[PDB]
Amino acid sequence: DIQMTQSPSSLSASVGDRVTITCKASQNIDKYLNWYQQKPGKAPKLLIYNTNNLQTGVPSRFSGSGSGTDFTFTISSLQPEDIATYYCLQHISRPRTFGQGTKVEIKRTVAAPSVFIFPPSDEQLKSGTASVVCLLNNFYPREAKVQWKVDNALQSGNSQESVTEQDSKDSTYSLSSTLTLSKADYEKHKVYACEVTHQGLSSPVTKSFNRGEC
Amino acid sequence: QVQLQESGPGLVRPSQTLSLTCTVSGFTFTDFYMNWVRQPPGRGLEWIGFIRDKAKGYTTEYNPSVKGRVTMLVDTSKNQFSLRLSSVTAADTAVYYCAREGHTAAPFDYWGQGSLVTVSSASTKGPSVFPLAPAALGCLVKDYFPEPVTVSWNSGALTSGVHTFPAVLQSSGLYSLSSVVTVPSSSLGTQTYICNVNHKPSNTKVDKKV
Repeated sequence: DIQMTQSPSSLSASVGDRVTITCKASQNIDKYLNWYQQKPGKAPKLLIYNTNNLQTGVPSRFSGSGSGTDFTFTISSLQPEDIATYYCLQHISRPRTFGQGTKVEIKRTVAAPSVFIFPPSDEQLKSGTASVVCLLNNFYPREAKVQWKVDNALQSGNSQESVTEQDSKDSTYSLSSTLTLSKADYEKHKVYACEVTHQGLSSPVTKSFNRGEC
Repeated sequence: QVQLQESGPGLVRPSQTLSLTCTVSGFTFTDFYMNWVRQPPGRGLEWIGFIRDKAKGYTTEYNPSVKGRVTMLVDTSKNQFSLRLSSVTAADTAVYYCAREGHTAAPFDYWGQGSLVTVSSASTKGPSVFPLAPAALGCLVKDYFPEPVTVSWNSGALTSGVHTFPAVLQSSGLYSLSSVVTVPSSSLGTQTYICNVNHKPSNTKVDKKV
């Protein structure tokens, strides 16, 4: 093994800024250190092979430098389509090895949230179970706190975050917020709203509903 | 151009044995080393090892780590590239990748997609998709196991506007994500929008109409 460690680990540059990732190597590497870009959710892709060789397809704002032990990977200017996690690795000896990884979240400007409170699914509510989903969509930062309310009340322990990876068009996170109050209670009540405060959109906001049926 | 799709059991009982197949098409092992790559939940890839072309005989060289358990090999007649791990434990969990070491581009120029192999003394579970009515649309693919579950609308057409979320493990000890895709204000006539929740671990298919 020849421990390979990148740096920094999870950084936060901007669009038009040059992101420069560097990865030292326990021992010697020579020209044997590639690079990969692993977009959110996919598989690694090869961005640079043998210290400073570019791949076909891969842009030109990407490039490698030097060789020896100190290595560095640089981005002319960063685009919202570069919200990946980049890896370095070497193939001189074996086993092969990779860096602990460098994430690269893109920084933009506040895009105040959008909610779309979806009442329950007629039939889910046939399980003795029933979940009221809440959704904001395309915002930034990721700092968003959803406040669930029943008939202007609550009982908590039902909420549950899950937000997406930064979009590579906008660079805006989005998170759902399922309230799964199960059956027999969706009935016992009638307004389950879904208030929602965020860093950029002052004075809280919500999409609710007094239900509207039986 | 070229294709490298994986395959294999999605959940595996500890003690039992891991089994995956890299079905290839667009090149040959006769001029290419086929190695694998694994990545546990939110972590970093780890080279398991590879196998050599026709010249070198199809010899194999495992990373010191697994060596002793792994056992790659290839059936040039069925254009595959099988991997077998004995003694799978909660540690050998990840997405197992089959990259195709190339020419200079090496190592690793063409990776497969992904195949999550979860090790759990648990069992399967067919997901439930609940048509979430609305502007936005979505689907609730509720209560299932093991992961990952993949959903795509209108078996194509609809992209740019979709937000298929991650997953959360419910106290039920079950997973539950919910794919959503905002659509244009007016453009919801007596129209279609199928919901293609796919889920291999179970062997279950559902195309709910939101």
